[PDB]
Amino acid sequence: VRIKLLLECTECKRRNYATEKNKRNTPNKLELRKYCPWCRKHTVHREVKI
Amino acid sequence: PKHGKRYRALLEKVDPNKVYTIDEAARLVKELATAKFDETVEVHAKLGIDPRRSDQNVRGTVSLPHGLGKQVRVLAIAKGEKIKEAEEAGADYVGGEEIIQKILDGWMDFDAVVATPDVMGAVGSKLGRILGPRGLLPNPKAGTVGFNIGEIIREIKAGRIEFRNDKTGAIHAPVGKASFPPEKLADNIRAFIRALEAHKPEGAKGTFLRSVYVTTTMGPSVRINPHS
Amino acid sequence: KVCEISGKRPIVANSIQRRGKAKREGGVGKKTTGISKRRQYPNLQKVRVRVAGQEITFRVAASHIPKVYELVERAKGLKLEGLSPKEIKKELL
RNA sequence: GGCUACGUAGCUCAGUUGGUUAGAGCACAUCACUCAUAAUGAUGGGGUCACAGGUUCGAAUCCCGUCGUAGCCACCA
RNA sequence: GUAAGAGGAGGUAUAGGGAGCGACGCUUGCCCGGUGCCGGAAGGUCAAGGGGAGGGGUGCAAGCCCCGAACCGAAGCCCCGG
RNA sequence: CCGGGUGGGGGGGAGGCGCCGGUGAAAUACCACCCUGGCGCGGCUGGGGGCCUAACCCUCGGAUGGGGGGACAGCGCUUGGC
RNA sequence: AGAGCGCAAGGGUAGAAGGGGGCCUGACUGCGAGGCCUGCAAGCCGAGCAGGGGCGAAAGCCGGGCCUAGUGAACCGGUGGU
Repeated sequence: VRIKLLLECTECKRRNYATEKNKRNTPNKLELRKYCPWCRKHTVHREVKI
Repeated sequence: PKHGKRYRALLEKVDPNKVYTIDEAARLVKELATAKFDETVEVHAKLGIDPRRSDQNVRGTVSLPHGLGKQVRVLAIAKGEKIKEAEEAGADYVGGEEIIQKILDGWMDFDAVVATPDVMGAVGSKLGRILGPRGLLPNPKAGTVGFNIGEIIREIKAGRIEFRNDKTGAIHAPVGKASFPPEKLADNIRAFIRALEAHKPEGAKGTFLRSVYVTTTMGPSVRINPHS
Repeated sequence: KVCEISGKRPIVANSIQRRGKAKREGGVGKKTTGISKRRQYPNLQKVRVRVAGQEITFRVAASHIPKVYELVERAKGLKLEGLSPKEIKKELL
C-alpha cells in the first residue's frame, strides 16, 4: 500500500538507477542514500518520481 | 495646471507615440530629467505574474553594473562574530543582540538590515511590522540572511535592485540620477533587462517584457522596445 | 440525381463516417484501437434561369454554378430559337 | 485521472472583494406574565468558517494540498 | 418507399392516429423518492468550429509547415418545477 | 460611506502647500506603471426582434403573371449526441 | 529455552536469529561455477571473480530482514535517458 510510495533512486551524473521505496507516513523526506550505479563506485543516488 | 508647467514642456517631449529604447532613453532621458536632482531612471517594469500567484514575487537582487547612490549603512544585528564582518564593511551599529532595541525601542537609520541567521529569529521576531513589511528585515534574501551579507553589503551599496511584484511586477529600476550621461544609462538599463531575465518564473504566460518605462521620474516615459 | 455539368454520383459503405472510435493518442491511445464502417452521400441542387427564348432548369452540382453561367455566355453566341426546351438545353452543353 | 461547484451554531445558514465585530431560523437555558398551561418577551450558553500550509499589519472573505461531494466528460496495458 | 410520390384525405380536431378496460347501474384512496413524459432566457460539463499568448524544425534571410493557451460556443445528461 | 468627495460654470481676489515633528502596514504638494467596479467609442466576435423580396416552398380559370411563405423550410456534406 | 523472534502455522532458535548502542547505508556494478525443481515457461540456493565502499585493531562480515505467501509472460503505451 501507498503512503510508502515507491521510487527509482535516480543518480546525478546524468542517470544510472537503483530502485527502492519511500515512507511518507514516516518523517522521511526525499532521500539521497549512498548507492552504486551501473557505472562507477558508491557515489551518490537521490530520489525521483514514482 | 496639473503636472506642473515644467512637465508641459516635458509634455512637449513625448507625443504619445514612441519607444526610445535604452539608447534614446539614455541620451534623451538624460534630457528628460531637467528639473531637480537624482531621478532614478524609474524603469517601470511590468509583466503579469498574477499579482501574487502565491510565489511569483521575485526579489530581484541586482548589482546594477555601475552603482547605486547614497548610504544604506546596512547596520546588521550580527551575533558577535559577524558584527566584525559588518565592522569592516559599510555597516554601523552592528550590536549583535542589543541594537535590536535601537530598532524596536526607537532608533532607526539603515536599510536591508543584513543581520544573520541567528538574529533572523531574534531580530526578525521583534521587527516584523515595520522593517520587513516596508522593505528591511532578514527576508531570507533581501541581502539579509547569512555572511554572504557583507559581500551583499557591497551589493546594497554598489547595486542592490530589489524587485517586488505588487500589482505589475512593477519594479522601478533605479540609477540615472540625471548626471550619468547616455553612457552609464545605456549599459545600466541593459543590465536591468538582464536582471529581469535573471529572475524568470515557472509558468507565467504573459508579456515578460512590457512596461519598461525609463522615465527618470519627473519626465516623459515611452518604454524601451522592451528588450534592447 | 447526377450533376448535368461534371457527372459526380453517390458514394457508399467505406464511403463513410465509420464511427470507428479511432486510435490516436491519449495514454496507450486516445482510446486506442477503435474501429467501424459507413456511408456518404454527395451534394446535388437545382437552379432556374431564363436565357434565350424560354426558361430552363439545371440539376447543377454544388461548386459548378459559374460553369453554368459560362454556358449562358456560350449560348448567347449560338443561334437559339424555336420551340425546343430540353432539345436546345441538350445542345448548349 | 480532467473539468466545475460546495460543505461555518446540535439541526439549518447566508454572509459573498477583505480589515468584522463571528448571524437568522428552530434546539437548550432562566426570569416576566397569568388562575396556570401553551401564545409571548428578554438575557445568556452554543459557532472552533470542509482540515491544514501561505500573499496580507488584520482571510469566512484571495492562492494552494488532501478530504467529503455530486455533475457530466473522459482514460486505462 | 433510398426516393419520386403515395395512402390518410377531393378528410379538417364532434376529424384522423395510439394505448388502455370492454354493456349498462354504483366507484376510483396513498407517493415525484426512481424512471419516463412534460415545462424552463440561471448555473455545470461537453463535439466540430473561432481564436491566437507561448513553442518547435529549418534556411544567412524573406519565409513554408506543424504543436498550440485564455475566452466564446448548442443538442444532450445534471439543475428548478409540474 | 447620508459624510462628504468630483468637476464645469462663474462672483472673484493676493495667495495655497509636502515635510523631519505626529499616527498607523502605510503619509496625503509634485512625477512614474497597473489590478478591482463602472461610462463612452474603437480591435475581434457573437445574442434577440421586427420591415421588404429576388433565392427556394405552396396554390390560382395555361399562370408569360396574381398571391402567400420568405431568408424559415427543404437539400447535400461535416458536428456531437440521444 | 514452554519467552521473544512484524502479520498463518510449521519448523528452527538463546554457543541468537532475541533486547540496547556507536559509525554508517551491500533492498551495490559487470558476472556467474553448479545444483533443487519441473513438460514447457517460470520459480530457486548460490562458491568464487573484477570495481568500489561501510564496519571492526584484526580474523572477517555486507548482492536486504530466521525462514516457508507479500505475485502477473508477452505484446499496446508513458516518463527520464543512449
